[PDB]
Amino acid sequence: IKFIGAFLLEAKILITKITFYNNSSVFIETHNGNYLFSGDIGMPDGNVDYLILESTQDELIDYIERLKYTPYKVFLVHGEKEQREILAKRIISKKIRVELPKKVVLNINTDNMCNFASYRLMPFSGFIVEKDDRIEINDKNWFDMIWNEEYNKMRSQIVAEDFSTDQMALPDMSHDKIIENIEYLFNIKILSKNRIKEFWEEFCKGQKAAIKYITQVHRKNPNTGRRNWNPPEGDFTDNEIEKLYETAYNTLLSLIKYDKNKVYNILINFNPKL
Amino acid sequence: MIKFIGGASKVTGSAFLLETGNAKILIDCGIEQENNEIIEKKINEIGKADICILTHAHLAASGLVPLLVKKRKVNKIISTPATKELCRLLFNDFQRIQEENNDIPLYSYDDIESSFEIWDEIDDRNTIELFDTKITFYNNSHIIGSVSVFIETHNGNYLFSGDIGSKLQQLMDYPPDMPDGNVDYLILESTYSDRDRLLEIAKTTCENGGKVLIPSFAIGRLQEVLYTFSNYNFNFPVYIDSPMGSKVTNLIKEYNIYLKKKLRRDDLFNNKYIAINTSNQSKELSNSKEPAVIISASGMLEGGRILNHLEQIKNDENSTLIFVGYQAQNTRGRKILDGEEKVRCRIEKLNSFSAHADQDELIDYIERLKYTPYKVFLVHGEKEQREILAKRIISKKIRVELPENEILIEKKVVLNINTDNMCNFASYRLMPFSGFIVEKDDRIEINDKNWFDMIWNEEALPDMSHDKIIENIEYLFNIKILSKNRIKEFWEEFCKGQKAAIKYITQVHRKNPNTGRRNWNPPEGDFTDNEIEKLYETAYNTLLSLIKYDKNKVYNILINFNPKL
Amino acid sequence: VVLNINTDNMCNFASYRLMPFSGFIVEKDDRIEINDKNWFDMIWNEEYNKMRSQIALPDMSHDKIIENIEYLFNIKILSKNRIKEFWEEFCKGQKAAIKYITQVHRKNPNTGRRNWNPPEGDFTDNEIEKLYETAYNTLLSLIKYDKNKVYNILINFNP
Amino acid sequence: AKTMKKIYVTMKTLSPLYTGEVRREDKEAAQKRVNFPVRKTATNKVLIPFKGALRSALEIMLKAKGENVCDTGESRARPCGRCVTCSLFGSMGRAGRASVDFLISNDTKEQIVRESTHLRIERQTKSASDTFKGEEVIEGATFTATITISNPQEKDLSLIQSALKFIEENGIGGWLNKGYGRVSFEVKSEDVATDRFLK
Amino acid sequence: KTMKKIYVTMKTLSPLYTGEVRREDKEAAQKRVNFPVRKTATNKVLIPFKGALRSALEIMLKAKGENVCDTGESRARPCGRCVTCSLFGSMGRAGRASVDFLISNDTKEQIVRESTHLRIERQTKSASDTFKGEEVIEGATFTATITISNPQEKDLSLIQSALKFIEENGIGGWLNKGYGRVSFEVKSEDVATDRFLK
Amino acid sequence: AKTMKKIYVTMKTLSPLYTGEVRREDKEAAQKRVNFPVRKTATNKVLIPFKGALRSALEIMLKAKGENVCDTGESRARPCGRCVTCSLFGSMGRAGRASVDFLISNDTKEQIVRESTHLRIERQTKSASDTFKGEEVIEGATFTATITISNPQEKDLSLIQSALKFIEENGIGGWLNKGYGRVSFEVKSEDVATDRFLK
RNA sequence: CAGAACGAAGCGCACCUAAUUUCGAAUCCAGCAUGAGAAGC
Ligand SMILES: [Zn+2]
Ligand SMILES: [Zn+2]
Ligand SMILES: [Zn+2]
Ligand SMILES: [Zn+2]
Repeated sequence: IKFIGAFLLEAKILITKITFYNNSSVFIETHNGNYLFSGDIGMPDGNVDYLILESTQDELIDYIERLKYTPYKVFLVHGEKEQREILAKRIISKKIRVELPKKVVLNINTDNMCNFASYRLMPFSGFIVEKDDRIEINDKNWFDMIWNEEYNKMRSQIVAEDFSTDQMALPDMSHDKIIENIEYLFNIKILSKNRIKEFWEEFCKGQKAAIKYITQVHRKNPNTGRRNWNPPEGDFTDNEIEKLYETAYNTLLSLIKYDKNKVYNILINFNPKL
Repeated sequence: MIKFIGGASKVTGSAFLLETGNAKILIDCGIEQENNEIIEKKINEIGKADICILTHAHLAASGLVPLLVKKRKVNKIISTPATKELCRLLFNDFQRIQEENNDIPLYSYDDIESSFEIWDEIDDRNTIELFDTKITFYNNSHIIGSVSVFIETHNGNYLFSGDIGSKLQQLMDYPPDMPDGNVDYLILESTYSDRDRLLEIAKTTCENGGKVLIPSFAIGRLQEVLYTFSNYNFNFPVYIDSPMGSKVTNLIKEYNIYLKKKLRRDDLFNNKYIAINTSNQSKELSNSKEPAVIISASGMLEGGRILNHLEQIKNDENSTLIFVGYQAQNTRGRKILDGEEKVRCRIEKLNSFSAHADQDELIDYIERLKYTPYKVFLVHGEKEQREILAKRIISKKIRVELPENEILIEKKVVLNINTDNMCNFASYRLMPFSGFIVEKDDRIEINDKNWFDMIWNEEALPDMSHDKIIENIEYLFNIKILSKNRIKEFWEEFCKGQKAAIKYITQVHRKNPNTGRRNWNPPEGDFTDNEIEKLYETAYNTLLSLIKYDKNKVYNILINFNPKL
Repeated sequence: VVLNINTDNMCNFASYRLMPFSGFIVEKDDRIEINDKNWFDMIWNEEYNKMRSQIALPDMSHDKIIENIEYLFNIKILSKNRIKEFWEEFCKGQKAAIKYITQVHRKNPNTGRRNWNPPEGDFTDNEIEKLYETAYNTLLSLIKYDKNKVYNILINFNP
Repeated sequence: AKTMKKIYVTMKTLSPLYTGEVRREDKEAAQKRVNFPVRKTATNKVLIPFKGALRSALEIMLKAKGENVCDTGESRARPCGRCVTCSLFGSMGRAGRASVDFLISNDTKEQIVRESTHLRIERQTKSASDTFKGEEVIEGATFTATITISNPQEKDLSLIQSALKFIEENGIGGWLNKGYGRVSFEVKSEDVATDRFLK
Repeated sequence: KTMKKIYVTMKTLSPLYTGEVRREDKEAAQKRVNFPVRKTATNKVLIPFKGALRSALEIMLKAKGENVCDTGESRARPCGRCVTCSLFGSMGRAGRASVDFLISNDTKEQIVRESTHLRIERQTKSASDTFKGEEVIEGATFTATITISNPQEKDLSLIQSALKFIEENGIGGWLNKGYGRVSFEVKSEDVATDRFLK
Repeated sequence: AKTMKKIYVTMKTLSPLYTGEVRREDKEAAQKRVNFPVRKTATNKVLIPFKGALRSALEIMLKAKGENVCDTGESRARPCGRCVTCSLFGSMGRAGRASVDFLISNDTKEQIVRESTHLRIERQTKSASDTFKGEEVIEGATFTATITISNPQEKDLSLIQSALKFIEENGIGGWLNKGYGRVSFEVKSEDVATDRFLK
């Protein structure tokens, strides 16, 4: 029920086999329990479940102790802060539960406890996240987790010495040798459109980032023994594959020396999008 | 939602399936003796249950667990430790009977062993948090290890009572321990003092020269008839004559801490119960003439070790056959009790011993709940007794659903703290708070510090210190008394409960009378016998004082030594 | 407004100097202090103990740390998995990171062994335990530094 | 019309689910850690493209039944307009009556999305020759959609439910040959009135 | 059109190990075990199955002289003109057989047991290393379905031959030590593609 | 390659055999019946670890012969890769060519496994200072395994049958210094094709 | 209100270890097609 004043229920009866009885009281039966908004008194011979009882004494206990099948809860209303409290204490003594009147709240924390002043309680400092359908209550280890996430993403966004004019000693081979080598290493699938595109992307962020990219694709891992080039398409021998990878390294490193217009005009004959 | 699988007669199987939306929790998987294929089809209907809970160790509630292990429908089997140890006698005895009666075995010994492979144990008043529920066990005064399960789910709190004991149980506490919170659904089991008269008629028979054959069940009844023959200062010897019952008597003595408060914290039966181990010593008593008490156990005189004694008692006139429990149908005990057969010995019956409670005690059980339960599902018993008890429970203004026939209880979590000033950091609408989680009935409230300022404004075990416990565990860890296997096992038993930890350390520290050996690890280095005993007693006291301390504190004390437990 | 953050780790993007940050803007009396993740952990412990109440690292220089880490990554005592787990426990805090390195370096009295990966290459037992103690001292001396410098040291050995 | 069929679909993953990231900024800012990101919302849920799976399911099924359904899977195919898939999911002239939502998850990407490690194992060395990481959605994760047919014909639930069994036996998105994307659908249909907001 | 529906049922005749791929599950378990099993969030056990069938048919058909490519060598591009590229896939044209993950018929707590493994020194015969790893019991039943989209004739035969190869060698990991010896049972049917249309 | 070598090994225990249970759940359930439970399958058959006894046997003998074998029993050792015990039983980059199967009994644990009392007697008072129980496979049980060498080389049956005599002299399992594990292997070998299953 | 079967006795318990390591890439694709009017003032 919604204790607006004037109550509410769910139909939105503002106060379903309803039946009236003299309060000298409305009996709203629902499939979800048979409510009884007693109203003011100053009784159904059947199943009650919830007794919305207006407290404003012994007469209320007499009224309660004549309902067959004593109610599960007794919402106390229309009284002051002390009146609904003292009637509540008396009804708790008669072994009947009282209740003195969106997004789900899902607590994701521990269950340690205490028995403090007849109010079982636990100290928690934490966080309250609000997902669309819920408001989770989670601990600080969650905050450490999202902090490690944001740190391990934020430190991967400025690689340093990027988009900046500085500096080298890069090798040298003519524009016709760079063209021939990139042609051969595009026919055999070592230099690909993704490789050329990522090389241009890391070349725009400085010469140094392109050197780091190319030494990251040419690093033969000391454990596995696998460079991160795409393997060649053909029937080359192991020494020949090593020489082809070395030619790829030297060609791309030599292309880093040339200016950006020349690198673009060399590398849009093999991958049109950058 | 609760399903009552065979909850009318308990034959053909029995079960209480509480279906939380995150968990199918089963209680009391049992069979009542009086068939197999209907038991199988009842187990098939049950479905995959995350947990089978067993109140007591009778086959009435724990007789169908290895069959659920066979069909792989059960994933955890939680019971009390005494229920585990007793079911490791009942299950083997059931399979022995099934093979010896030449009825297709309901399960196998492998099934029993796998059931104890997936068997976790927890004691009374120790809340386990499994599958969005909170399961707490509470003593109910039946046989040892029997409990009243309290499953707290978001749909409501259910108290399954099992068999509630009577006031005449001398080895358990009379007042059955209950949840101190709100029970919403009470699954109570309906029912189905001339104890001293036992002494009188036994004093009648021995002085008249004869012996006395006393039929008894092996679970609980023989061990209480034996306590009655122990406290009474009798003159003739009492002799227990049953392999399963002598084993259960040893299990009662071993699990002393899980018994009545007077008996826990000296033999429980004050010796004088000279035990017949070999069957040759049973034929000796069958042929004997010394006037003695035979607390044996074939059950209701059907099959067992009574069956040899019974002929000799039957031919004799100056003896008696005191029946104690309920004799059932198609059973010898009834036929010699109802006079189908001609007995020469007196056939007495003492209705005082009855492990099941009466009507009034069940009414007191319902009344002593803090809030009167919304519904009382009476389940087992005779139909007529259930009608009578249902009418009286209705008279006490409580709803009864007898097992031949709905408010939506929903524990909510109110927030009660300001939520206007939130921030976004990592695509999460987050807010730091410092507050207090309060656990009310039907309502878990998170409440700010202001609530606590008003709430505050308005307002056996030995005792060592933290320093001495730390120092003595360090010393007994460096002379190799407290090992890492010992600390891990102590932590496991302490997780199983404080009385389980007391039982573990008592079992280790107990110097056996015959050998003179205690199960601690001998001390490395040069120490004399008196010094070694003074170190072992230090181990006993230092670990007993740890049991008084809280769980996290024991964990923090016992993580510098065994850093994995 | 006041910066309580070390202004080191300043890179050079374009013609600007930058440092990637993740922290807390506390406001008090117009000081508006831009603190870090380390103030808030202390302040969190302050409130946690307030609620729950009412109911020396060796200084090795940066070059020594880099040299010892490079040697101990090549004799395969400091592995990539080891460096990653040290980074996780350093993220969890300095005390947890000392606890992790103490756990790894601890010679069990029963087995006589430590949880470091054994040195690859031919050594003697005294040399092997000296290399283990160098691993202990180098990582414990790394705990002394701040999170950004530890990240920049360890990213050149385990990306 | 005066009626509109609203099919409320609830899908539960029975296998790990992967549907890969389409947003190039998000893919290029997650291929620093995981080689196969999953497509996610900016509200940190998981999107799955549903319409094309339904159209593909009914196209494969109704070309096998012997009906006159066209193929809109072949490259730059013109949807004809005179079949049931063109009536339900759309032609070049007309638009489809069924307005299929995405399969947005109910939970966020820290309770449903895990990073896995897949391998490529050499056949004569029985050891890893490649290692990659991938993001995936856990088993028993719940996604929701709502197909909304605007001019409701009769065989329009029995076609969208017959496709939803085809997307139970085949898969919904991603690596469906390795075993991913095996799901289960639950339909609670309803034919509302079009003017149900006016009243 | 039709489709083949090969239902496979696998009973473990040996302890089985497949390592957990999910990093969060591996980190959470790796405070207790040193080698977790690949487990579903529904607490079932998930073995990969496509790679085993593909590797089985690749190793087998390379011995019969048939032109099958290698998709196991590092970053190898599949050919597209082979039986393994037809039934399991190529760069363009997906594999006709949708092979499902071998999901157990039973839960983690009934079929998965923690185990203790050792490393014994060869000259002092004493345990140098100890590592706990999870293993699937002997008797556990794992069910998968193989869904061949455009069914040819030899697909069922080659899938059954691959299943006999996995029956000999193994499924999962630790295969050199005796782990993963499993038995496969096959029930195939040719279902119509339009069998869901009413 | 184009062949595989199958070695079918058949062990017949001549002394009691003990290999300890490794399962935490099976050890902790049998802590009140036997203090030393044997290693058993979940089909009640006894499981002995074979790979590890063959490798240790060949490493001991080949070190004593003067060969380049390494030691994989020293703590956290790295198999070098250039041994003949690194090609047979495996390295850290290349797997073992020999797939050694567990020794699984032909009978069950109710015909071969018996529970025994072992003692520790004082050397002065000649009395049982300690009593403990253990399980032990009987003297006459039969175990069977199968070693599949994937790339058959010349010295692989001559090297496995040389480690088998070392296990026949030393023992397999536990308690080998007090008399347990004395066995007798019988071997039947065959060269199969790799394409015997392709039909 | 459920299980129940040529001699003795004792005993059936301890301990350690539960780590370490590699790799976490590669490739393709990024198109088309329709429509540009109709009124009012
Ligand atoms: Zn009972
Ligand atoms: Zn069309
Ligand atoms: Zn191919
Ligand atoms: Zn080697």
